[PDB]
Amino acid sequence: ACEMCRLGLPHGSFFELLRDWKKIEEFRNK
Amino acid sequence: CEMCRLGLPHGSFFELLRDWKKIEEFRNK
Amino acid sequence: SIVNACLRYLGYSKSMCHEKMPIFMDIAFIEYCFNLSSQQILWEYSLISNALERLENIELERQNCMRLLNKETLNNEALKLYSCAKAGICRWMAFHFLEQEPIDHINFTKFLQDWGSHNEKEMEALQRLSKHKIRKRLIYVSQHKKKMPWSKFNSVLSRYIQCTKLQLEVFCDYDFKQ
Amino acid sequence: SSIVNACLRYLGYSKSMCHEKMPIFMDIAFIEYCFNLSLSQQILWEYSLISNALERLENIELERQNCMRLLNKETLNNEALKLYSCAKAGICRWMAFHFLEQEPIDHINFTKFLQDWGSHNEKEMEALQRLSKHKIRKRLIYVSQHKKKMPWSKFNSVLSRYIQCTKLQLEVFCDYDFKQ
Ligand SMILES: [Zn+2]
Ligand SMILES: [Zn+2]
Repeated sequence: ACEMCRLGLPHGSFFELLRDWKKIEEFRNK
Repeated sequence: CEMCRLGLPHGSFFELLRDWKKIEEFRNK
Repeated sequence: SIVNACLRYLGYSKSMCHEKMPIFMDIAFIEYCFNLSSQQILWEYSLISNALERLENIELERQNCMRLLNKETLNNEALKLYSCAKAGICRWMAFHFLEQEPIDHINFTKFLQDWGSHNEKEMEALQRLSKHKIRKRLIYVSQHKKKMPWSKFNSVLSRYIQCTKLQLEVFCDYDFKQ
Repeated sequence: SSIVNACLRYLGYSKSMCHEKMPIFMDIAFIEYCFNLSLSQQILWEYSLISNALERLENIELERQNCMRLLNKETLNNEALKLYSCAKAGICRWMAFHFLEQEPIDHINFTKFLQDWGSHNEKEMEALQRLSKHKIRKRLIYVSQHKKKMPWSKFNSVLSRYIQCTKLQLEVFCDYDFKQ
């Protein structure tokens, strides 16, 4: 009964973590 | 499951990953 | 990388022990195990039985999800490929069993537990031959491993996968690309 | 390694793990990674990112707090308190610095960030009011003499010791382990 599960969208503490993680990592890369 | 009680690794994921590292370290040597 | 923390979750956490395991994991496992990209495959009955169980899991998931357009073709193609690939894998694993001396023969005979499909000539031929003495199986296999070299089963498996993730990508809600 | 891309694909993108608890070691590792904890600033200062990081830091603080229920790791407890408060205050300080350096100043996000993370502190932040809006040139070196006042090295230290202290207390008292 979440509307992002409804919408087939990525909405997780894991998701927020990983995404933040790779914003940092592509800050690293260039 | 009686393995959660015992703090033991018992998952389809666990079997998968372990099989993964048996294959990969079979490769390495 | 620190990605292992994530791995530390999957392999080692209470909440992920008793949890559904998706099909793309079994896909990636098959592709990886058989190096789908010439035998760096690890033949040990635990490993092969597990792998065959994931293969079976993929076949069932594909089957059930498959419940103008004729994917009759994709379906029966996938059927041929699955049965011939699995029969091949069980064959080669039986071969690796035979090559070893002495033979762990009770794991052998029962190896065809789910894997030894009930077409009984493949196997009764396979096992009458259980205990003549070793050269016979070593050059029976080395007669047969230039019959149908592994390359061909690599091909069969690879198209079973490619077919499967095609059908799943199209009809059902699937994606396999990052 | 498609066999790892599969795992990340699960975590970031799967139904069963969207609405699922995130354990503390993931947030630990996230802090270690984010602030490059090791024996010097490739930290990415963005209010989304930094607020997220402070949220996981706070999450660690809470789990550490609650889980702490001959040895006297009271000492470890109060130590961890000192370290946490000084670390968080530091992170918010440097993030405020990074907000200030930019011209024009996005000050509604600035104030907001100081109303979510600057209340464990005192009211010298009203000072920030008046330096919120004097002009950039006097200010950037009104700000930049402070990293030989409070160089990042020391807050790197404080954070690293907060973490190692924390997972010490957790490893000893509670049933935690961290090595593969
Ligand atoms: Zn949802
Ligand atoms: Zn269990």
